[PDB]
Amino acid sequence: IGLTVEDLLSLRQVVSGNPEALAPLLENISARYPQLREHIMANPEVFVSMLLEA
Amino acid sequence: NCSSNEERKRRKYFHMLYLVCLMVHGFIRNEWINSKRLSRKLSNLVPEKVFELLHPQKDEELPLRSTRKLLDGLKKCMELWQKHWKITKKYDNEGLYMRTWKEIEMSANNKRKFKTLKRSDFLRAVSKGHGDPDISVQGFVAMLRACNVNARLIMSCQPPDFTNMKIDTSAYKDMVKYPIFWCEVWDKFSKKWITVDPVNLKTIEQVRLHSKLAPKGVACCERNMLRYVIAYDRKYGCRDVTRRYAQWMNSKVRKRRITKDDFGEKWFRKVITALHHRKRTKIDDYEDQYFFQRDESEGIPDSVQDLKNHPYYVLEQDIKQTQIVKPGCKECGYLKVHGKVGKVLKVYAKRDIADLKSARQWYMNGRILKTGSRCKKVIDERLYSFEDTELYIPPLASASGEITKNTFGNIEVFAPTMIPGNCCLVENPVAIKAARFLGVEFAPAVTSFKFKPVLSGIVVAKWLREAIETAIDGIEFI
DNA sequence: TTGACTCGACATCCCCTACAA
DNA sequence: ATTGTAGGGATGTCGAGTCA
Repeated sequence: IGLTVEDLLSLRQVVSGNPEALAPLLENISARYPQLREHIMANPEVFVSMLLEA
Repeated sequence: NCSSNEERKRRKYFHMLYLVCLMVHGFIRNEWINSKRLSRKLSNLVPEKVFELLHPQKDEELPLRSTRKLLDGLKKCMELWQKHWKITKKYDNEGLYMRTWKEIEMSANNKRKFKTLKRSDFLRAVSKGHGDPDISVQGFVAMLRACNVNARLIMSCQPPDFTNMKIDTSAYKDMVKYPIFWCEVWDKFSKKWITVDPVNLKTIEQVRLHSKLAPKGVACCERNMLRYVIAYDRKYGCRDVTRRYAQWMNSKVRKRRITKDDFGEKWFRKVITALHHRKRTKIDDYEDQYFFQRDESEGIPDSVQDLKNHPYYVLEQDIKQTQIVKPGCKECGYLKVHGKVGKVLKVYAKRDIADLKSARQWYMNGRILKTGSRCKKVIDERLYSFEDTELYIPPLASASGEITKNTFGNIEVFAPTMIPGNCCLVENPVAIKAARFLGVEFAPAVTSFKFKPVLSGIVVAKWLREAIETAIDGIEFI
């Protein structure tokens, strides 16, 4: 996977309390992490667990 | 009017990503709902009489009367909640309703100003009685939960539609006509989950074949296209409950979920398991039994378009050239054709259809013909059933690790089965280089064809695997 | 207002010549 | 007299349009 603490921060916070704002954040973050794509296709449960550790 | 397979592929991907995020949002929100600080405040909203109504005594002669009491409780809760929730906001923008690909693409541009919603602020909101309808309902679930009733939070996830291939993709009252969030409550007496929408429709229903909550009418489905309805429970369960609310789940809804192909299903189930933090209860079984009944009461659809790629059912005319009718079966139904006079079709159960393959086709699945096999169908090419066939066991490699190869000096490996028993497949651009350098005995692997053989690697004896791998790891020094 | 059917454009699956150095 | 190199046919899917 391989994400910063600033993007995982924005993503835990949007996902948890402001999901209306998902749309632009995801456009951005998916554009900075090509591997994120194939990760999500191969290993969604990983991306989840990453988002849960809070 | 139509976009590139790149955009197609991006839309499908973004759909999965957006969905996973949404479903996580559900999980987290349902956590915030279980909050004990909230419970202690919310309990006192519910009179003891109402509480008693919410936990009726087991009634042996007629459980129905207990269910009836539970329903009366749920209505009294919905009313007193009407009173508790004082200031009901508007969604800043489209809320969690579905967005159009155009809107997404465009959302990059204007970074709309968004007040962040922390966890405290949610609790405080629910306690003050100030918020939008999503928060309102969420609070309602908190309330029931603080009364020790088994009350799920339901979320209708609206990721962008990945079946919309279009380039150009083209008010408020029609969006809010049906809810994104609502509540379920478990009736131990009648053994069913009761549906509760205390804020939008303000009804309580025991869904059989129809639900007031499933959006109907062209206008409501523009921003709400019902596909993934997720239930989160007290114990941090996560269960896909779509089948309750979709009248036509197996025809209409399946085309619009990621679950329509097999890869999709596997992905979705992975996500639900990631989100399902409890172990199977007996209620899970009562539900699954309900779902099976529903899936068996849906039946044959009323149109040809809904029988394309149907899971259980196929028109006689859509039976592939390589399929046959399983002996002694026949139509399970007929389909009247809208818009052609008198025209009728034979509908078969897919479970009554057998898939046949030629000899080569089976070989490409790693199978050869069983002794005394008859063919089931012809075209010059005889086709055979799966039970006409048998695994192919390739000859073992020798002591020196020689693999018996074909006329072209390779071994054909189209399936793990076709690796000899004492041998392994090592897939790597230099695996052939390696084996040649060690001058160990190997054999090129043909793993597939391009339309020409694709040589993806080597098949070598297992004892030689470590050696090859070392040579591979040190390939730069060769 | 809708579905059956048709069509569009994709997409997916199942060898040697000429010639300069 | 030679080394190097560019240049598969059916079936399925979705959008639009015509007909009923």
